[PDB]
Amino acid sequence: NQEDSMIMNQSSIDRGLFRSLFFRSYMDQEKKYGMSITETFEKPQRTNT
Amino acid sequence: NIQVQTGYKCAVALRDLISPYLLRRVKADVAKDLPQKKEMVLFCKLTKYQRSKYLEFLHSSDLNQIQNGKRNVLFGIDILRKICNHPDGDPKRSGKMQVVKQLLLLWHKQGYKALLFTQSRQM
Repeated sequence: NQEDSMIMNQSSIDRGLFRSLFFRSYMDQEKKYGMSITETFEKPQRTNT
Repeated sequence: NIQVQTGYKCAVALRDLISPYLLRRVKADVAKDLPQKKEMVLFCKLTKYQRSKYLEFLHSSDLNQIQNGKRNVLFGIDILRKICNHPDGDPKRSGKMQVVKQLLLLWHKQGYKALLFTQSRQM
């Protein structure tokens, strides 16, 4: 508990003390820079891509 | 405030100097056996598909901010024609392809020989 270290109660931690949720988002879109050139979301394959 | 006739008059001043130096044989006394040189212009209208897309290019490309005389700007000049020449794309999506179709099938039964006239290998 020296040099800013701490000693904690593991069983209290086990009980859920200070747990938190984490969220993250993603986003995208199709046809970008090209006239009538539409990129697309579609399940790929090494022989298909 | 300036008239065409003035510009023309200047052209006249130069043009009409070349009288004794201009030689010209004409077919008025040669073309003794040929048909009438007939011509006309077809009036094909754009489909919903075509009309929407050539306008969409103009609306979404923003050529004037790209600046003018640039590749996609200039391509636009051809692209707006390609909406009926290509588009990439069954002929049912092109009024021109449908006009050609109808004229050739007519002439198919007429038994007429016919030329197609196009200035491009891609085309």
